[PDB]
Amino acid sequence: TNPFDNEDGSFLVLVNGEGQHSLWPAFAEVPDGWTGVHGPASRQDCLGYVEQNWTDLRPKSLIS
Amino acid sequence: STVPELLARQVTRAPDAVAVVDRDRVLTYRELDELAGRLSGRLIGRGVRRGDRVAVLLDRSADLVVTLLAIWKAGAAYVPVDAGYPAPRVAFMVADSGASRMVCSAATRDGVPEGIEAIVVTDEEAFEASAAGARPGDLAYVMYTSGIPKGVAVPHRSVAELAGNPGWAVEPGDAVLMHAPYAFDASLFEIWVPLVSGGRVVIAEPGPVDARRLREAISSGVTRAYLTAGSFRAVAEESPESFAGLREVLTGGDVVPAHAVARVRSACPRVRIRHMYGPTETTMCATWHLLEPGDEIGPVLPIGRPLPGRRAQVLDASLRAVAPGVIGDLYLSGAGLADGYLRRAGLTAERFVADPSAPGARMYRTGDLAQWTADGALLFAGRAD
Ligand SMILES: CC(C)C[C@H](N)C(=O)O
Ligand code: NA
Repeated sequence: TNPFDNEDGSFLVLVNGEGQHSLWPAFAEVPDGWTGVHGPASRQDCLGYVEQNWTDLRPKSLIS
Repeated sequence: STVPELLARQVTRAPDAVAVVDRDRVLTYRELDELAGRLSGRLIGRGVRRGDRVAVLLDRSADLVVTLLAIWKAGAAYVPVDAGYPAPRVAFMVADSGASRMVCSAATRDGVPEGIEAIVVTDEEAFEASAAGARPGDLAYVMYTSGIPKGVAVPHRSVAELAGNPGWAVEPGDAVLMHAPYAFDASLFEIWVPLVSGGRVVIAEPGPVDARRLREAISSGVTRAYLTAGSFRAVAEESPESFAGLREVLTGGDVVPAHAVARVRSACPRVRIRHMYGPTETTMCATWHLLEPGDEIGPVLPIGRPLPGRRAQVLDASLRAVAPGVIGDLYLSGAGLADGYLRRAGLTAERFVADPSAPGARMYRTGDLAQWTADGALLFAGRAD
């Protein structure tokens, strides 16, 4: 099963310098330039965090 | 960059070259720019501001091209709506996209949903020509998937990375047939690629482009044409000689069997055949395979190699890069990524994920399987489903 699509997997939420959020499998090393802000937690929990916390899809550089 | 910037270069270099051919009507680059500036002035005059979304409900025409550029000049993004869509999809797309105004024609006026401003493109109004200007990070368009359709938000930089890509090899002498729905991102090739290259857009006559109409267009001077996979397969099996005279035929989207390409090459030794692959989320196409004149395809039609400026990765279930000949998940990175899905932050975070190969960058999860060849081409290996 694809690791990003495993509804039973353990996940993080990562954010980059542009404020963009990413789901991430908790078993995998966090890529450079990204910071974990939530998890390990269920996939639905992480997606709910993104829905609640990523309110503006525009990259931060655009807004500033 | 932005497509308006690339187009402005062509207006400066050759203002009197033909830009758009629509039946009797012919627009030069200068004429296209001037008309778009006037419609842009009408939009600014109404208070349209940077980042606003303007829906578009028009039949393909020179006015369509003018309208799209005009929305861009006003600092806004276009939301293309096919005039053949049923009313519920039109209404959903307009509301979902946050479009507050809709450009239409006399013929399509009744298709504007109630409560949305109808702007009839042929109406003349007391506003001066003006442009706010397009900027690379700003929204250029919102195009909807074939699924509940999702709104893909694409910035100017990504459209320009696609349209201005040197690999298209479109020249000022080229004439590209325009017939795909402008609500589909193949229209980026049919409209913007020729205009940023100095060539001309030839608006197809109303109705579907079949083999007979393709032959007639080629006789009138069309040099390049895109066909959907379904149409290409049908013409390749039924009348492959109908591509004769084209400099290049392009296709992609759905499955194209190698046999279909082989038939066209057999009938048309000199036509370049470009097979293209890519989701709307990465701006029309991310990889392509070009069969040069005289060359034979062989048993498998690759989806090919990333476009210049783009990267592809084939990773296993632990996100490790696999060796050639091993099937894995296909990820697309580098140029051309959308910002994400409108109103769907979670879905965006689920498919535009962190890219381990480039600091701070994202890659789009295609949901497709692929394998590398030893020489760096990609073979499609089905859906991860
Ligand atoms: C233009 C085609 C190569 C692919 C198109 N972007 C699609 O998603 O169907
Ligand atoms: Na996709």
